[PDB]
Amino acid sequence: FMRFRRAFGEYSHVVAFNTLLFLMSFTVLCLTPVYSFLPGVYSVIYLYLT
Amino acid sequence: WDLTAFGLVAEWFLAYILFTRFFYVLGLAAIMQLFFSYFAVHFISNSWLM
Amino acid sequence: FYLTNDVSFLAHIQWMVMFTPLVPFWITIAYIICISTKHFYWFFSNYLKR
Amino acid sequence: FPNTYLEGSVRVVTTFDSEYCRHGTCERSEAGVCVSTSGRWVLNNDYYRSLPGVFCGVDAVNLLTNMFTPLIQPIGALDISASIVAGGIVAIVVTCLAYY
Repeated sequence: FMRFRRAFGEYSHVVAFNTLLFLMSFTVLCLTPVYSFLPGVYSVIYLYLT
Repeated sequence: WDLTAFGLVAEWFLAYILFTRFFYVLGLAAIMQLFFSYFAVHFISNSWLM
Repeated sequence: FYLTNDVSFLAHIQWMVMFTPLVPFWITIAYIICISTKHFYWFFSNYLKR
Repeated sequence: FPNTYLEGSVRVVTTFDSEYCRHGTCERSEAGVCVSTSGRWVLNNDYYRSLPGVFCGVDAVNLLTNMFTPLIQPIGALDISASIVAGGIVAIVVTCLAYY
């Protein structure tokens, strides 16, 4: 567990940032059944921000 | 067989045997919970505090 | 802003309890953003920045 | 049935003042223009201007102005879509203040 804790810090910078993106994607997926145009524009803005 | 209801009835009976000044506030909470669960919906609107 | 944190917390709690149900939403969101920027800066610096 | 300006996933309907009806039930609808983000049925009558994804207004400009009506509504009107509405104000406020 100590070795894993020491190793985790290298990828922590990506792991922390992944959470906000996952939350935004989940929110967009949840909002899909009402606004059935969101998955299109959201893909474009996602690629733009990438 | 199942006897959860009998156990709850026994608990309530033993609580009534050990009568104190604070049994009334618990009975009020129970009856309010029952009332809210029974009707609900009708008189809840706006007022996030409510 | 011109108050100690000890009374500032109570003032914020009282303002959020009392004035919330009769104020426009954008005022509340601006209040939340202005209160939480001081912690957003720290969080971004310590867990997201590069 | 009323005239339809567009058909498909996005539907735009303009109606007069008449009891428009089809196979099923009938209701009276006021004259105006209605637009919905889904292909569901839309009317200017009451109980129709409450459902999510349905927009309505007296005219084209009136509908566009009324599209922002929930934004001046007191907090406690949206449940799931509150996040995007909050973000759309937070981004504008933070930019317009912190830069300009």
